[PDB]
This record gives sequence, C-alpha cells and structure tokens, in this order.
Amino acid sequence: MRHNKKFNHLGRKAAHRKAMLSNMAASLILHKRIFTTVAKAKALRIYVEPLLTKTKEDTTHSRRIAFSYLQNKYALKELFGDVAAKIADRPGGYTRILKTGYRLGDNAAMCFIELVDYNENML
Amino acid sequence: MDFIKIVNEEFKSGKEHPKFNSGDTITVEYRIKEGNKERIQKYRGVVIRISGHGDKKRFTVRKISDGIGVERIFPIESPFIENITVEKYGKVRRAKLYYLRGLTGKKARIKERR
Amino acid sequence: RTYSKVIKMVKSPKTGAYTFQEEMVPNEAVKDFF
Amino acid sequence: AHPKRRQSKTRTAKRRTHDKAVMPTLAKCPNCGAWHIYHTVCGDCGYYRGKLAIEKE
Amino acid sequence: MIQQESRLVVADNSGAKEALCIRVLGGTRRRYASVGDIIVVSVKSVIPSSDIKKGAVSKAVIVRTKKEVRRPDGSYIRFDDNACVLLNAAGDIRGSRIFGPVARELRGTNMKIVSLAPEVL
Amino acid sequence: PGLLGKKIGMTSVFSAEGKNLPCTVIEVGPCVVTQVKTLEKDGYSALQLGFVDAKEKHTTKPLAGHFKKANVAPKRHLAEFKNFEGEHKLGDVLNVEFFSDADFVDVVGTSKGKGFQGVVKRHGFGGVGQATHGQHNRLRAPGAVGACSYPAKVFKGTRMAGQMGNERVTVQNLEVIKVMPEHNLLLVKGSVPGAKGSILLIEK
RNA sequence: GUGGUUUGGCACCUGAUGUCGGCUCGUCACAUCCUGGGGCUGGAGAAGGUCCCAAGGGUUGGGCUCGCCCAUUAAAGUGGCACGCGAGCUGGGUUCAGAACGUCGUGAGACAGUUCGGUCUCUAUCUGUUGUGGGCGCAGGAAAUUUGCGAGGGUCUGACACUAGUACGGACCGUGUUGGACAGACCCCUGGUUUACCGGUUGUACCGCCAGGUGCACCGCCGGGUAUCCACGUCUGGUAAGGAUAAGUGCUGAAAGCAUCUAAGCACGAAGCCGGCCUCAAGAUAAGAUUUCCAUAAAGGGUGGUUAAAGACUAUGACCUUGAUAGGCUGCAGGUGUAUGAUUGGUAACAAUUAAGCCGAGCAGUACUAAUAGCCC
RNA sequence: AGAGAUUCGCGGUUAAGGAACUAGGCAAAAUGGUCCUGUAACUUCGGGAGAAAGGACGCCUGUCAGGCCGCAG
Ligand SMILES: [K+]
Ligand SMILES: [K+]
Ligand SMILES: [K+]
Ligand SMILES: [K+]
Ligand SMILES: [K+]
Ligand SMILES: [Mg+2]
Ligand SMILES: [Mg+2]
Ligand SMILES: [Mg+2]
Ligand SMILES: [Mg+2]
Ligand SMILES: [Mg+2]
Ligand SMILES: [Mg+2]
Ligand SMILES: [Mg+2]
Ligand SMILES: [Mg+2]
Ligand SMILES: [Mg+2]
Ligand SMILES: [Mg+2]
Ligand SMILES: [Mg+2]
Ligand SMILES: [Mg+2]
Ligand SMILES: [Mg+2]
Ligand SMILES: [Mg+2]
Ligand SMILES: [Mg+2]
Ligand SMILES: [Mg+2]
Ligand SMILES: [Mg+2]
Ligand SMILES: [Mg+2]
Ligand code: NA
Ligand code: NA
Ligand code: NA
Repeated sequence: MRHNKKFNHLGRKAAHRKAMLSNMAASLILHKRIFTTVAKAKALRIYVEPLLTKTKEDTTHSRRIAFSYLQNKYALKELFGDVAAKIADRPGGYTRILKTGYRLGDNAAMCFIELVDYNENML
Repeated sequence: MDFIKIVNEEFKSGKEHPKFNSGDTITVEYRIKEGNKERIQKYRGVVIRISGHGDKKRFTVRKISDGIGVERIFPIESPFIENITVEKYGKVRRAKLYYLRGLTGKKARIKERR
Repeated sequence: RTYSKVIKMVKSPKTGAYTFQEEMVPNEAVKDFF
Repeated sequence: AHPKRRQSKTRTAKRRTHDKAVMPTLAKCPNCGAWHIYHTVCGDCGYYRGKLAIEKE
Repeated sequence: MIQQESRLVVADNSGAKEALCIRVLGGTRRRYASVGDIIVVSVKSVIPSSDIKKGAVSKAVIVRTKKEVRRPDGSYIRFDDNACVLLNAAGDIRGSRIFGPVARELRGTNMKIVSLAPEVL
Repeated sequence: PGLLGKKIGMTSVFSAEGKNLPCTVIEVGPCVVTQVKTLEKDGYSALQLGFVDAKEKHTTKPLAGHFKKANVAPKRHLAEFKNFEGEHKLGDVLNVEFFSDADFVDVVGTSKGKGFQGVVKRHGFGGVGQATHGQHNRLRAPGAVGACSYPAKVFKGTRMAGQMGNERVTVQNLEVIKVMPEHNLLLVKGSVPGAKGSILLIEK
C-alpha cells in the first residue's frame, strides 16, 4: 500500500534522487526549457516551484535557503537575477510540461518542461 | 463548514488554563471519587510531552514518588482537572524530554527561565 | 422475586389442539398476558 | 516444475489469443492535414492546441 | 503487561525481593496481566533472615506496571517498574508494609488492605 | 429503514458522566424519495432514496428521465431501504431527524482497499518456522496446502493469498451520541468502515 | 461377533512409490474431554457412578524426551487422511565416507551397542486451489436500482450478586453485573513505524579566507516526528430458540373386556437439523424484475488526459475549461524547536533581546500550470 | 523506462516482556580506545591476566583549578 504517500521515488536511493532533482533544477534555470521523461518532469515540477517562489523575497536569507537546494552559484545568480524579474507577480504555476513522443532505445515517454514566462508564443 | 470543528465546539468541556510547555513544573488538581466522597488530589511534576490538535491535546507529567518514577497523561479538556498551576518555568532545548526517564537526583534538574 | 412463570392455553394454528405457551413476566405485568 | 507433455498447436494458439500489438491514439489536426498522437505536440509544425510550442528554424 | 518469565519487584515488607511470573490466572491463553491482576510467582531472591524461602511458589497481585494503563476518564498512568505484592492462601497480604505507590485501580479489586500504601495514584 | 450518509472523520468527546467517547461524525443529509416499489408492480415494498446533489453534466439521459419522473433534482447516489413505518410518496424529503428516536444504528460501508495481500496479513497465518534456526525462504509462506494422494486435491475454501479489503462491511449496534439537524449530522460511538468521504448506509 | 489402530502371516503393485519426530496448514469420523438434553442409582441435599441422544463450537504454557513433572483451564478427547503434509520448511534422529570406547574375531573387519563430526537439487506445462480480467450470450442498443436459485461465514465459555444459608453441609429453577479467548472494522485515544521533514554533533573535502552551506561515512551517528500503514490500542459481534426433531416424558386408546406414549389421533422435549444474522450471488443458458433513455454529439460507449483513501496488470471512483481533478500559490491544523544578521553582556568558550526559521503527505480558498470531444464503435 | 501488489535477497527501527525460541542463545544484540586504580582459585612459579571490578576523557580561560555547551565529548 502507498495510501497518501505523495512523492515519486523514481527508482533511486534517496540521496541519488535528491541530487538528480537538484541537477535538473539547475539545468532548467540555466536553459529555460529541458527535455526529459514525463515522470521525471512531473517530479521536478513539485521540487522546483517552491525554489522559484523563494525569489519573491529578495533577501540574503532567501538567497542562502535557495543555495542550500541548488549548490550551483551560476544557477543561483541567474535565478535571483533574470528569472525572478520574469516570474514576478505570477501566482504559482511557473512551469509547463508538454508531451512529445517516445524514445527509440527504451520507448520511454518523453516531454519537455519549460519556464512559462520564456515561451513568448504560448504567452 | 467544518463538521469536526462544529462537533468539537458543541461538545467542548474543561476550562481555560495558564500557558505551559515542556520543561515547566506544574501542579494539577484532579477530582477523585473515593466511594462516595469528593476529594481533590494534587499531582506536581515536570511536563515532558504535549501532543495533539488544539483543545484536544494531551500532556504527560512526570514525578518521583518514594523513589519510584510516575508518569500521568492528562487530556487538557478533561472535566476532572480543577486547576493547573505553573510553579517553575523551565529552559529546555527539545520538545520531548524523554531523556529525563534515565536520570535521577541532581542529574535530572532543569534550568529555570528566570 | 418479581419475576414469574406464565403459561397460557391457546388453540393450535395448524392442528387445532389446546397447546400451551409459556414465558417469564414481571409480577405486576401478568395482567397484560392474562 | 516440468511440462508432463508438450503443448499442442491448439493450446498454444489459444493462449496466444490475447497477444496483440496496441494501436496508437491518433488525432488528425485538420490544419496541417496529417496524423499525430493525441495530447502530444504536432511534431511537423511544432504546434499544440493551435499555438506554436516548438519553433524549428 | 506482565507475562510468564517476567521479573517483578516485591513491594512489601515480606522477605522476598524479586519474583518470577509463572502463570497469569484467568483463562486459557490469557497472555498479559496488569495492575490488580493475580499471578503465580516463584520467589527469586530474599533478604537474609526472611520468612519466605527462596524458590517458594506463591500468589501475588500486580500493583505497578511499566506499561501504561488507561482509565475510563481518558487518563493514563505508568510507573518506572513492575511491582507485585505477595498473598497467602486466603488471598490476604503476607506482609505489613507497602513500599512505593500503587495504582488507584486496586481500590476496586477487592484489595482494599493495600491502603497501607504511602500514596495511591 | 434508513438513510444514506457520508463519513466525515473521527473525534473524541466527553459524555455527561465524564467518559472519553470515541466518535464518528456522519453527514446524513437530506435524502429524497425517487421511486416507490410496490408488491403489485415490483414484487416487494421498498423506497429508493437519492443523496448527493448532481448536475446535468454528470447525469446520463436515462437517469435524467428517471429523476424527471420523480420530479426532483438529480442525485448522485441511490439506494433502497425497506420496512418504512409511515407512508412516503414520490419526492418526499427525509433528514437526520429520522434517527432522533434511535439508540443504536447499523452502518454499512465499503472497507479500505488493501490490494493483493499474503496469507500472514490476510488470514493471520503463523509463518513457517522461526526467523533463524535453519530458515531459508519460507518466513511468510503458507506451509502445506493439503494432504497426500488420498484426497489428491486442494479443497475448496482453502485460505490463500489474494485481494483483501475494498468490500461491503456491516458494523452492528453503534450507539448514537447526538443528532444535529441544523447541520444534518449524526454522531456515533465507535468507528465505521471506509475512508473519509465514503458513502454509508445507516439503518435504524 | 465387529474393527484393522498392536505384534504377525502372505509376497499381489512399485530404467527409485526416497527419509522418524517437530513446524505450518488443514480436513474428516465419533468409540464425547468441556459445554447442551435425558434414564437408572446402593441418587437425603451437595458431590458423584453407569448408561442413552448429541460432533456446533472450543479443546493452555513450560522443565525434560510413549511417558514423567511444574502452573493453569470449562476442558487440556481418541482416531483416519501414504503412522495427512520435505517439487511447503527443519535436519535434532535415521542411510554414507573420518575417529574413539566396550565386546567379538588370528586377521581383514563386525555389533540386542555407545560416542564427536558430517552437501536436503528442480524457472509450475496439465489438473487443483485463491484472486482478477477479456469475449460472446441472455428478443434490437443502453444507464441505474434490484428479487434471490444457491454458496460460504458465523455458532466457545468463566467468575460473581440476589433468591437463600433458605428446600433438603447446601441447592434445582429465575434475574442481573462484569471477564477470557476469537473474529470484523477502524486510527479520536495509548503505543510502534515514519531513508517526507526539523534539530544536535564527529571526521573529511570544496567554494583565497571567514560566516553560512553542501557531498560522503549503515539514513555517519544521535534526539524527535505529521499523513499513511499498524497493535500493544479502540469500537462492534457470538445471545434467544421461529419450525421440525433425537434420547426421553406424557394424554386419550384398541388389537389382547386388563395393561400399554401408538397401531388412529394429540402435547412436549437438545449447543444437534432447517431458518433467523453477515458476505457473495441471474453464465440461476430456468440467463429473472422495476424505472428511464434510445445512434453521434457529448442513447450509450471506446481510445485519450488530470488523478485517487482504487490498483500487480486490469478493473473501479472523481474530474476534463459554465472546470477545483492534480500541482502550484495565499492562509491555517500540525512537526521541529528559537535560524540568518544586528545589538547588548562576557577576556573567552558562550548567553540574552529581536523577529524564530525551516517544513507542512492534512484542511480551506484561489484557474497561475496541466486536464484539445480529436479519432473510432 | 515506468510502477511501488504478494513474495524473496541485503539492510534499518520497534511498546511491554527478556531465551519463554530452539536439538543447541543458531543468528543478532551486547563488549570494544587511551590513561589511572585494582585484580581470585590454582600453578609446572613462566603464568592464569587485558582475570574480574571501578574512575577520567569535549571546548575556553588561568597558573590541576575556574567556567561553557549538548540527550550523548
Ligand atoms: K481424488
Ligand atoms: K493518527
Ligand atoms: K505518523
Ligand atoms: K525498550
Ligand atoms: K526451553
Ligand atoms: Mg526497486
Ligand atoms: Mg499472453
Ligand atoms: Mg488501497
Ligand atoms: Mg514470526
Ligand atoms: Mg539452511
Ligand atoms: Mg533466508
Ligand atoms: Mg505364489
Ligand atoms: Mg519411471
Ligand atoms: Mg506420515
Ligand atoms: Mg525435500
Ligand atoms: Mg509433498
Ligand atoms: Mg569408519
Ligand atoms: Mg563443526
Ligand atoms: Mg549518505
Ligand atoms: Mg568516497
Ligand atoms: Mg522490543
Ligand atoms: Mg519449546
Ligand atoms: Mg554467534
Ligand atoms: Na583380540
Ligand atoms: Na432493449
Ligand atoms: Na498541501
């Protein structure tokens, strides 16, 4: 049974899962759109929106809290620079997941996840 | 329209009590039925745990009686509690003081707040 | 000792013989039974 | 542990009754006039629900 | 929660110090005994010049439990030890003093003479 | 006779004599009569009751016509109850005051679903051997499932692994603590089957 | 005479029908251990003894290895099922190679013997069993609610108190109160888990450095811990006997002017039988009944999407933009326990004030993100 | 790659009890470092012996004491 257990383990030990989520979040902040598996993107969304919300408080404390998750200074600088001003005054829902197709090697369901405010065509 | 809150509010029992946390020394006055009489028993000791939601909380009080440790769990809404008095305010660093079980004498003292 | 045995004769519903039906009742409650 | 007898062709085929390839769920996208998988990005034009999602130069 | 082979303190002024639970009385497959329950014990250690002998099979009533006991008023009580009081064949206290507190449940266990206790909780 | 209900959750209250009573809160809600079954037409007497307000978006055309004939707003859950003292017509409304003179009730629900469960959880099997002392791989195994060549079969009704829970369960004789008509609430002593939000049948 | 359950007789099955006890899981019989009902008694009462009916449910844990003992219990029944059960376990015993003692033998070696050590293989095809789907059928297509042909489960029991220390030490009958065991459901309480989460701390590495963090060391270790899942927890259940009966007790009454419970009739009379209680249940091909709707968009569906206290896959439930389905966001219940920095103190390690801070699997509100009526019956 | 049934393999925690398990404490748990005290029967006088049993341990300050923090050095 897994009644009301609300996060995906993603076939990994806990430390590996946390490291993978951190790497994905840095990649998504640096390049505004990434291509992944659907399950990984759905897990990343829950991981990464609180981190983007934390930029609404422009403080050293919030910067340090965000760095404790990221551990990447380039990603932190970009996030508290351009990404913050872009996602300012948006009440949640900063990301979007769209399904694309299937891989050749293992038939994995593929998608892209992107920051919403960097897709001008979708507004 | 929270039905659990409505039910709790209609069945609300007990009285308001002075604020206390874990690490505080308190005296609880408890009504007891000794056959046909109504007695008040006083139980004084340290609060080692508080748990629950809102007015449905329970607190555990520990005392030493003839060198035998005793713990009592009281519901804070209980209608048998006639008074709670905070004698000394404590200074602890955690929420549950389970480590006090294995300590006695001067080793089990608790620093006062002021 | 307020309880008491109460047996009443009554015609049978499938044969037609004066069978007996018994129950326990209170001492004051025997009026309702008989 | 071990098959007492070989299976007949009939028994084998009866078990294989439920072996089938799955049809993909295909939508038409009447603008571009060609097939794509429902609830996915139309890979040719790069559109999705009438909005350019992926731009290809 | 006392079962067979559990060791108890003997909380009276009789000679016994420690006792071992042989059997919990009250029915087939009755596993646990709590405050106010009667058990059979074997005396494991006595004081020098003790009236009761080491290895004596006796009856006892449980008066303190480490595992917590629930009262109908929503309260609970637990002690730091597991303690019993020895009884004779007639079902009366073998000794004359009780050491330490006893559970309030003993009032209704027809065991009123344990009112020798320093404090009933 | 009875009404449809919805399980809200559990709490604990204090009685008048100072007893901590565990309590289940149930929303019994206004149930509307949607069909009267008679001996002449249906072969037995019963009342069909509807419980939770639905929309035309979620009502199919057959059920929409059924409710139109009953001349009531469409309901989500329908259930049948028998032995109703007093006559009731089409479209009548019954509330939690129906239980205002009951000391005990019966509650029928659907228990929580456990999925596929082994013999240890499903039937309380003791397990083969000990954790040590030569144990290889049968710590939660069933053991033997029959006798030798004389029966030469496993009997019907042998207790085995399989689906556990997610089935209809009746809890008998639950004491009623309080009826609250202003909120359509029923308070029962004890627990009832299912998770919060499940639909219950409450029989007087 | 009966049984085949003891020691035997026979040698009919057997290019392997492969092993004593214990464990696990059972199932059946009744030659009845307990509980229920009766007859007789050398049955005053109370205890019993023997016999009859009765197989529903129960029928402990230890010190030793059929039996003995300890402590209980209402009771600790006897047997069958390849002395039930090793493609289910075990390996104490037994069958094997090493070695030793006693005894026998010139010896190799041996035993109405003893002693220490000594590999338990196989991925389940058919049938069987426990669960769960797909197809078609049931007068043409459907959405619901249902009757019950039948099946399965359930069925135990103690101690007290009054009657009453009376009838004859010590009652039957009758009534009330609380236990044990077992089962089902549940998580408010108590207790456990809780590699979500929070904090303390050792070693080491990195960001010149510092501060603050982070990786690794069993989750490094240690202290807590929500939801979920749980029992050690909490609620609920088992009664009575509706009908027909057993052994027995009788009414009336001939054959047989008497007698006789029976041959005609009629009352009774058990935990046993059929019901009542719970679950399944119309593939019940004898395919039942009732209400409503009836082809294409969203009459009904399917594929699809957001998901779930539903789930191996399925199936099932909710929602799919005139939408709160999931996430996020804004607030709360709640876990942890007072962050970062700045002052004030201290020679310092550190302490105090300040907003605690972080998290929030639960709850409420809110379309910011995702849920395209496309395609096919 | 998903998903996170049963069951197995390798690991973690567990109320109250603590060998009641079992052929047998098998396995696991527990013990564990440095320094300072203190070490029995017996003995072939070498041993037994690390017998057994106790105490201290972090950081700061001052020439071992004073202080500081933690459930735990
Ligand atoms: K057969
Ligand atoms: K809970
Ligand atoms: K929890
Ligand atoms: K413990
Ligand atoms: K033993
Ligand atoms: Mg895995
Ligand atoms: Mg197949
Ligand atoms: Mg489930
Ligand atoms: Mg086990
Ligand atoms: Mg083995
Ligand atoms: Mg193993
Ligand atoms: Mg011959
Ligand atoms: Mg052969
Ligand atoms: Mg055999
Ligand atoms: Mg074998
Ligand atoms: Mg076999
Ligand atoms: Mg040899
Ligand atoms: Mg060896
Ligand atoms: Mg690690
Ligand atoms: Mg390394
Ligand atoms: Mg334990
Ligand atoms: Mg044993
Ligand atoms: Mg070992
Ligand atoms: Na010789
Ligand atoms: Na039709
Ligand atoms: Na939330």
